[PDB]
Amino acid sequence: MAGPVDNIKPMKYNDPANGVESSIGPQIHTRYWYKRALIDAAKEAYFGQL
Amino acid sequence: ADTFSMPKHYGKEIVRLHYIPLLDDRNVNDQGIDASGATIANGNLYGSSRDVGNITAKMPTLTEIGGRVNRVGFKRVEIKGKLEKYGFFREYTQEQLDFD
Repeated sequence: MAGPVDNIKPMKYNDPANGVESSIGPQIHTRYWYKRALIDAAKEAYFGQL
Repeated sequence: ADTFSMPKHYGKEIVRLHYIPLLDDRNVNDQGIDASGATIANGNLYGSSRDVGNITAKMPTLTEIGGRVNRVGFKRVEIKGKLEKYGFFREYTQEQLDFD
């Protein structure tokens, strides 16, 4: 479920996207953006040609 | 007054970051190992306190063996700014200009 005992507890990067925020403080960006959208293909016609 | 040109596709809010110094009361943290070694809830070294008695009790002292003592930490803050729109209009007729 996790690693071994810490016994140190330094300035970490605990998961900010859900739950515990951070050591330094608030974050600006927590995810990278894929700039190319996913578009479905067009359908096909069988009766129009005839 | 100064003018800042907000970009086009970034909503209607502006956010800026602010950094807190070490010896400050806004620098609350948990990296709080003291001079003898103990996890205390004070990791800013008496920050922003001007009392002599309080000051000469949290000073970082060192022995001949060193050890894990006198840890510190840092924090951050953010600020915001906003926008809005305004406008007004007037209307008239044609005979008003001609027959005045």
